Amino acid sequence: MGKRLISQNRGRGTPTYRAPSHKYKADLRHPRVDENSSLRGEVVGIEHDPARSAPIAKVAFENGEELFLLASEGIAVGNIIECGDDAEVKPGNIVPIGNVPEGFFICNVESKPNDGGKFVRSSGVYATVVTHEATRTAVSMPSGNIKWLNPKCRAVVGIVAGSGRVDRPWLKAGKKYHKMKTRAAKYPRVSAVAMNPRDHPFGGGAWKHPGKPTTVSRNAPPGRKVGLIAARRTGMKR
RNA sequence: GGUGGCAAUGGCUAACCUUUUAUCUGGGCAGCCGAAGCGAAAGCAACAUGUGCGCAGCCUUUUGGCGAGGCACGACGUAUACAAGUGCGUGGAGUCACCGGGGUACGACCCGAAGCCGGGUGAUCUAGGCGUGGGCAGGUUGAAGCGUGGCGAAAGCUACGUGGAGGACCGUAAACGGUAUUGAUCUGCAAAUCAUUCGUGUGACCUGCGUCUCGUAGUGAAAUGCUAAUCUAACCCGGCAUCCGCUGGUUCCUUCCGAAACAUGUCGCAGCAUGACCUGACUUGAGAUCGUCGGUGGAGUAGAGCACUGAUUGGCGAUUCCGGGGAUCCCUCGCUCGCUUGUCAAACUCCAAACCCCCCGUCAUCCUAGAAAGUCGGAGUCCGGACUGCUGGGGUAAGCUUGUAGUCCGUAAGGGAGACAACCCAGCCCGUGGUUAAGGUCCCCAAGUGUCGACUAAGUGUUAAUACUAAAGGGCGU
RNA sequence: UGGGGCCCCGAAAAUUGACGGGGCUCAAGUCGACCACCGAUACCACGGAGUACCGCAAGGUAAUCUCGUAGGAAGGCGUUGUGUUCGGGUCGAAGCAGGGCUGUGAAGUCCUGUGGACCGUUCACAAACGAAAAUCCUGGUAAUAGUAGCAGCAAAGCAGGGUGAGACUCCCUGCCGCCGAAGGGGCCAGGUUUCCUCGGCAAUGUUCGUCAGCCGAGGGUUAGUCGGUCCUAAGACGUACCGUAAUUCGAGUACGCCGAAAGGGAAACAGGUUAAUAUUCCUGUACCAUUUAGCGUUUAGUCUGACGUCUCAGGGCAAGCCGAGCGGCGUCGUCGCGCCGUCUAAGCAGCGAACCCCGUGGAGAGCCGUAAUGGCGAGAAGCGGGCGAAUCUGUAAUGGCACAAGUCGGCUUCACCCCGGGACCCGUGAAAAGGACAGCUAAAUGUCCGUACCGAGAACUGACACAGGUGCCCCUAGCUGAAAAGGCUAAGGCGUGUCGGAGUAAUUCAGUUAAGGGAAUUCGGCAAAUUAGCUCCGUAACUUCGGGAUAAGGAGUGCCUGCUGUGUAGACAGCAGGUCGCAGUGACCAGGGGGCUCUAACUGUCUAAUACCAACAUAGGAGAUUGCAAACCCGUAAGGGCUAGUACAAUCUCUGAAUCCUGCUCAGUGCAGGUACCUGAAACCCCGGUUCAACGGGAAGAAGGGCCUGUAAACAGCGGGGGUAGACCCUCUUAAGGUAGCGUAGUACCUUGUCGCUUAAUUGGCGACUUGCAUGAAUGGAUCAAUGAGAGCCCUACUGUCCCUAACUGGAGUCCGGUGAAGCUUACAUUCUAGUGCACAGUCUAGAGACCUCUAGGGGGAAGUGAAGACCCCGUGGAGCUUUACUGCAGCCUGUCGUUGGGUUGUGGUUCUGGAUGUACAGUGUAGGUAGGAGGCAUCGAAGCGGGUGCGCCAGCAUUCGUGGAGCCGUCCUUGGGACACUACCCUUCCGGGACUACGACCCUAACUCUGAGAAGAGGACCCCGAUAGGUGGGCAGUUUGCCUGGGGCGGGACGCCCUUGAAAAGAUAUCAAGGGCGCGCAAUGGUUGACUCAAGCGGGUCGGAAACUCGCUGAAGAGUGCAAGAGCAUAAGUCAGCCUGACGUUAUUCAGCAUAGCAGUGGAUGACGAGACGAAAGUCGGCUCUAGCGAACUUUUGAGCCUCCUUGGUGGGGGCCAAAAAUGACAGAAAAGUUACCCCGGGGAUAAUUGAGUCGUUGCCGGCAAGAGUACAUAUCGACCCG
Ligand SMILES: [Mg+2]
Ligand SMILES: [Mg+2]
Ligand SMILES: [Mg+2]
Ligand SMILES: [Mg+2]
Ligand SMILES: [Mg+2]
Ligand SMILES: [Mg+2]
Ligand SMILES: [Mg+2]
Ligand SMILES: [Mg+2]
Ligand SMILES: [Mg+2]
Ligand SMILES: [Mg+2]
Ligand SMILES: [Mg+2]
Ligand SMILES: [Mg+2]
Ligand SMILES: [Mg+2]
Ligand SMILES: [Mg+2]
Ligand SMILES: [Mg+2]
Ligand SMILES: [Mg+2]
Ligand SMILES: [Mg+2]
Ligand SMILES: [Mg+2]
Ligand SMILES: [Mg+2]
Ligand SMILES: [Mg+2]
Ligand SMILES: [Mg+2]
Ligand SMILES: [Mg+2]
Ligand SMILES: [Mg+2]
Ligand SMILES: [Mg+2]
Ligand SMILES: [Mg+2]
Ligand SMILES: [Mg+2]
Repeated sequence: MGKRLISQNRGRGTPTYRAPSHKYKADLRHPRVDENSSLRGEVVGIEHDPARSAPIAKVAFENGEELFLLASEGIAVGNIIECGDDAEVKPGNIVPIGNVPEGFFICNVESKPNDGGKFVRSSGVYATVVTHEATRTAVSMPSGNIKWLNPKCRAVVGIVAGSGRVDRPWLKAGKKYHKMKTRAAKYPRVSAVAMNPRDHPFGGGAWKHPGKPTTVSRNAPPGRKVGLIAARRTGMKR
């Protein structure tokens, strides 16, 4: 048995591949609201979240419990939020996507109703509402695809803050090193062709070349799906 | 196999009971072998002596007769399914022990690896992640930003001051590392240290304590590195007394006999099986041939020769061709056919030995104190080598390689060769006397400064064979 | 002139030397003869032992008996014990040491010395039964040897006086020394009594020892305030729930509980006391909690605990320094200086700098500030008040001091405390207990554990009193100086980094200096030297504009006298004059510099113990998957990682900064999509079969495959030649045929390629050309500033690297005292030369030398020692790794069955009605299936017609809605495809097809799934799950990968069969020996009878040409006989004709394969039984004249007939006997690919590199004959061919 790969080591969950959970501030989710309820609340502070490298907002609600929230751009300390079914459309509120007009930008969209939000969450991303049929609504995801969501889904209006995070090049191994200390990723990563034939399917030889084609089928067993997994095309555009 | 009990009306009991302490006495007929074989099976089912040769033994006129066991026939059972031939079987000897040998399975005469698998131990070292603390003498450069001021018509250009950035610079024997001396030491201070010279030294930094990740698994800025002096799969115990055709060892005396290093088969070539060769016992009972001479037969090697098959040298006469030279093919004329000259043959032979082989007769040797033949037990051996012949085959040759006949070393003393595995004499129980073999006789060294007739003038030579000893050519040297 | 004997020339090898040596000349040589003697265990004689065979024994015979390894056989000796017979011993058993006798021997017995209690023997039987060897095991003990070591990084001791049996080593004083930012002080972990006193010195201490961390006896650790205890971090553990065949096993969830002697934290200081304990005991002065009692009260929600890296201002203070007075000590040749001291805790009371808050204030064509950033009508400056620090002042103030002084000022201040500002982050830099806000007074309580000493060049760890490591973890005075560097000294600790004396060789470790030359040394400037601080001047090519840069290259520097400037000060900067030395950073410390190339962008990482690099990483570039109940992965499952995440994300790959760029190919392999068509398992369905099944076919058809399309920043590829100033038309184009670039390269074999610069001279360095064995574009191309313990070459300075060595210094060595090992060893040994020998001898053979012992010295030899070779081969030995090797297993994709329900309809029969619907040659009738080949119905209901009523031929049986008011049977059969009549329609059919079923699609919710505490929401009979069938599948596992071989490999097959030679005149006989062939063909190319003679020549005939057919002659074979070679054949074994199929079924021996002499199957020669062909008959025929053309067991199939399946009989289906076919060519018969330089083990000189030995083809050097050239002349000179 030539040694397992890095992906299977991540599978086991050894301490080298586990996220340092105790650093993260808090989990981000929408307020839990019963049927036919509408709770409000005004921002108390704007705070930095080390799990995403973007700001988050602290909001104190009328019942008493405060929650961190995914901060859309423009959110300022003092503004009140009106999450609920009867909310109007403004930058900051949380409203169903069924009664959001076409052309408006949204973020922190849910998959099924009352999930808290799963799509459109990294820095500066956003999605759009395209069409409103009776049973579904099509939103263009930041990847570039059309998704058909339930009309009774919740999403904050605006775009996620922190836009432009990747216009600043690293230009050092040290800065990227410092980012990786608060993530589960491993840094730095050895290249496969420089290993031994025990360690990887590509290792070995008197000179460093893959030897076999890099594209691998989708049916390859675990421990072999390394390279271009089931690629449809390769190369740049000529 | 040696020795015993019982014996076709066969031999022996097993577990167990009687045990009265393991003994022992008497029971125990279940069962096993023998008594009928043949055939896949269904099935079928034989001589309780018909003939001859004849050993031992007995009788006898010492020649013959009877003649158990032995051998050779004849007859019969069954299978081959049609027949005919043949196979196996048939005229009653087995069974149970004790003392031995051998085969097979088990640790299997004793020791000798790397490995494979099961369950457990380890992150005090080291590798990486996380928690919480500590550390980095002293200097250098001078980014952005800010103030004042010059050149300008706007845009703009520019000097000085302040400021203190950077995986920046220099540098401690603080700390971490480990270039070169290929220095010191190399049974050391040390199972990796020391001296000088060196690299980083505000960061992808060094580090204390705590905590987590581990064996087909972990960790790795990736060398197959590290995981407790162990890592191309750790360590402890168990399977395990693993296994090997491969290496080492295997303990007292004498006596009789005494090999093979070869053929065939083999995933066979460092192994094994069967045969040849050695040894022990038994059965049978009269011939055998290691040798000589004569004869009936087999030769196709040496030598020799051209009569066949292939080559081969000139002269002569013609092929009026099949042919090359320069319009009557003007005419030259090689290949070819005959007579004569000069050479050949391992796959040529009109011829043809000496050795050698089968058989008959004779002599000679062995033999009833057991020829030839047969049956059973135990093996070793299948790495060989050398000398004299075969102009042996191959090769330039070889103390080369591969054959063959004889004899040797292996396993062979003693005598002689300077020493000499296998060259000459000799095949050897112990002691004494005697004469010889090989070889020698100036001294070393036992016995000849021996005899007869010549040669050599070079210290040539003073060297049976021999893996140890020089050639062609020349000499008015003798 | 020829033929002979001996000798001479031809004739050269390496340590000195081989007739065996001395020597030998009418011989001590050679040739031909001869005589005498010596000389074995041979041969003769005598005596003796054993053996073989015979004999009843006595004994007899042996010229025809006496060697021996592997090995076979026979008889005996010994050790311990059992059964049995007979004994010995305190008047001395066993055992041990040495002797006498017996036996061929194993061995027995006796004697003497020792010893002090047990030991034998006859006949038999047993075994934990006999040792010289195993790099054997355990114990004891040699030589080496009184030897190495007791030096290298810290060279330390001397005098006087004691103690004591004994003094270099133990104690006191004086001098002389070592560390002094560690060798001093404080303490973690660790140790565990090492701590103190007394008494000892056998061992321990690298020597001695009266000493001791050693040995013996005794003694020593005191806490409300110092720690633990308490809180929580990473992260563990327990109980429950669930999983697992099961647990002591497994993730998650709930509830608990632990985890820091360096994180948070309620509270104590000074002095004294002991031999060893002290914020712990004692004196004094304090402080903090919990409970009880009394006297009152919340604000109860906030603050604090509570937080990163860098940088800076302000304040304070321990340490430090200076001046004056006072008290001691030192020096005193002269002077009057130098050092020590001049002290004082917590607690309590008081004060408060910055920031911040409040009341006034009214500032702009601008004012107020900071080291700096800055502030301002959203209210500056200024003026008031409030909250608010370290530290400071008083008291505590009487304790300690030689009760000796004990008084004052000043400067500075880190590395410590307080307070505030700024910058940076694709880094954001802990939590909880506790505390504050309502407490005051009084008494009582404050349990438990640790406390000695070390904390390291002697108390820990590495086996040690170990030059390593843990701990340099935290602290440290004066001068020089930037400094905690280096040097010199305090306090403190030591003369123990535990051997001394003596002073004299070589050699050795580490240093100092060196004339003249200056890399000439060497693979290579390795090693060593040069330079070196600070100030000023000056500074190149190139460049990513940041740099290069301390570039390069120059000048100054001491001491004394007097000053100036900045500053609150500490201090810093500058000047003028004088002056000394060879030298002024005077010692310590402290860069040599420059130029041209290759390579990697840079800082970083790496084989702990031979590799610090060009390798790895990196920022930058590109590609791929995935919309989250996702992609990727772990688990048997329960459940999880990524993930407190969401496409500016995670995961998976290639390339490797910047700059200029990145061409052509989709044939191969891989990947993705399409699946028109072909192939494609099981279940269900249909047919046949089976009294039921097994079983055989058909239909249908999932995934996958074929086929098609796309894809190269997917793995990869980018070719020949010959025409043409090496072009370009053609090619060879099995997809295309190298674009920019670079080019003798880190790639170029030829090769030291050609030319230029660099040297007197260059297999070099650089530049240019370049036909590139075998360059080339993210298998990245080219170039590149800065960086480099990277790799080459050149210049300058410098030097003992060198010419060529010399003197000196310290440590060893040499000599003396003490202590005190280890490793090679069969034995002997004073050697040298040659030979011989397993061909590399101190021991053998022949010579030559050598009196013995000891010391020093370097290493010639002992194929010196260390070690079961790492190189090569072998083993039906291993391991890891790779793949389109052989066989499998996980993972994934898909069909079917279960979980699994209710409807919408399209499917098909299943199943059910209205008519026998049934009807062509029609019909009066509709074949009321078929059919008793026909006899009952009918105004008591039967007809012709309608759109037409079952239906069909708009006919007509039924009586239906009628319509006329007869269709009757048919023996008028519409004389029939079927000819027809009611109680029969049992059945072409009709087919609401309702009905259970299986398919394709759609809908619903109640199962089920996800989310939520739950209401509920979202999906939904799908998915997950259990089982089964097919695919893909080096992800993983178990194995195989042969042998021969002038080593293995490569080549080949001498790996099965047949012929000739080798092969030596019977038979046998090897090599990778020579010549070769076969793995077939034929219904005639076979059998038999009959008739004939073939090849080649000569003579004749018409173009029938020297190429045809025919006639005559010669013709033993010169032809033919299927195929190699050899053999055979003439009234034939050849050619042709006639008739035929013996190219037959069954069966026994013998021969060779495989001499002699075992071994399949299988073939070839004789026969036997049964049938034939040809021929008058004899006879011939078991294929093709003879010798090649082929394969076991097991398994399947086929042929004839039988035997058989478990209590009996039958059916279907199996099993068996005999023969034929299907193949194992590695051919006496495995289902079978590579690599290892990361390798491991067991053996081999049974087998290779090269040291040796043998040979000499080749190589080096000569000779013989002389052909010829040399103007004539072979030989002044050169020398052919051939020969040695
Ligand atoms: Mg692999
Ligand atoms: Mg028959
Ligand atoms: Mg400046
Ligand atoms: Mg440095
Ligand atoms: Mg074991
Ligand atoms: Mg001859
Ligand atoms: Mg053998
Ligand atoms: Mg001989
Ligand atoms: Mg012999
Ligand atoms: Mg001899
Ligand atoms: Mg023997
Ligand atoms: Mg012994
Ligand atoms: Mg000092
Ligand atoms: Mg001592
Ligand atoms: Mg605790
Ligand atoms: Mg000394
Ligand atoms: Mg680098
Ligand atoms: Mg790389
Ligand atoms: Mg390309
Ligand atoms: Mg050079
Ligand atoms: Mg073998
Ligand atoms: Mg494998
Ligand atoms: Mg196995
Ligand atoms: Mg071989
Ligand atoms: Mg490697
Ligand atoms: Mg080995």
